[PDB]
Amino acid sequence: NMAIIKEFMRFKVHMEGSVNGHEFEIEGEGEGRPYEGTQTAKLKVTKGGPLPFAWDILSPQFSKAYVKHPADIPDYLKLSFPEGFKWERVMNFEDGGVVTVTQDSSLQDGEFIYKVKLRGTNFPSDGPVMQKKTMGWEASSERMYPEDGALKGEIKQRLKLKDGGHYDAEVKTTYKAKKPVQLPGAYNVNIKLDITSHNEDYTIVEQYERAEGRHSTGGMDELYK
Amino acid sequence: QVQLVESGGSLVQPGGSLRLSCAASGRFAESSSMGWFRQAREFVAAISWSGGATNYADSAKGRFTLSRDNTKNTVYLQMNSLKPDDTAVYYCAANLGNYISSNQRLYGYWGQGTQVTVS
Ligand SMILES: [Cl-]
Repeated sequence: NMAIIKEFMRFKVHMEGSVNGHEFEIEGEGEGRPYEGTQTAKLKVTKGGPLPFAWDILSPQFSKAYVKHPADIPDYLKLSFPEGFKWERVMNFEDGGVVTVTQDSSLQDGEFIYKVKLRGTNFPSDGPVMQKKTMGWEASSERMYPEDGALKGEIKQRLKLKDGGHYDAEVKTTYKAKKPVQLPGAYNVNIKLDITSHNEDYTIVEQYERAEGRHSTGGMDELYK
Repeated sequence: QVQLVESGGSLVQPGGSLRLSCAASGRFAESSSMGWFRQAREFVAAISWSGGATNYADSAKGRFTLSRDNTKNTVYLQMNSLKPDDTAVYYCAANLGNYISSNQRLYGYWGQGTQVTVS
């Protein structure tokens, strides 16, 4: 009973990282409804705070078990549990900033356990990340496809800026089950991540995400599966 | 696609035992987690696609056992200590999301049912 995916699941997360050489750690806890595609988390900076950069570059690194999938697509990442999966991401921002991430996901004692390692580099001094001028992510579409025995996703991800401008990243992620799992074909995932509350210096932050997979081929019949 | 074919329903005596089967076929049979529901629908027990996790409704725990032959994508529900009120049509259903709990709406593929009578 401590090794299955219930309709309500909690998670714990630890992140160690650096951005432009500034080392930090985060610990958090979350919860959500994996088959509905919804989740929330509360994150706390436990080393290196206050962070001298925008929280928003970290927020997408805190949970793909909580994606609502069509009934006729193998839910590769759910299927990988309890052992779980690993993911690796590269984000290329339009001003030369780069974020690379690796992550381990497992199911232990009835909760998901996430361990994240992050390296952000080359953010410019007069850009919005190092000056905390961002204001959350627009909804995204992640184009998923199998490749080389893993599941890949690509996103053109748009960060809102306080001045009404926008700031784009190109993102690629590899998601790989720890044991062999049947891979899906290509499909898309619609995602929206919100920061629902935070303290003044973003050392305590609450997030919400909704994510839903959809077929990208198959005509009307493959809609709303 | 996943197709499910059940077998094994029979008449047994009170206190008796039976073994039901459900064979999954189709492109996603290897990824099919299978759950049994009975309709006199109510959850009975389920087993993950890998055969490695099982979950039993309260009334089934300790007297029923589920197993999976991964080479045939077939599951077996061994029912012991059966009583008249276990009489029902037993359905097996499947999902591709590693779900083995009681919400029937999370199983999108259904077998045809098999009749168990205890009397
Ligand atoms: Cl390939």
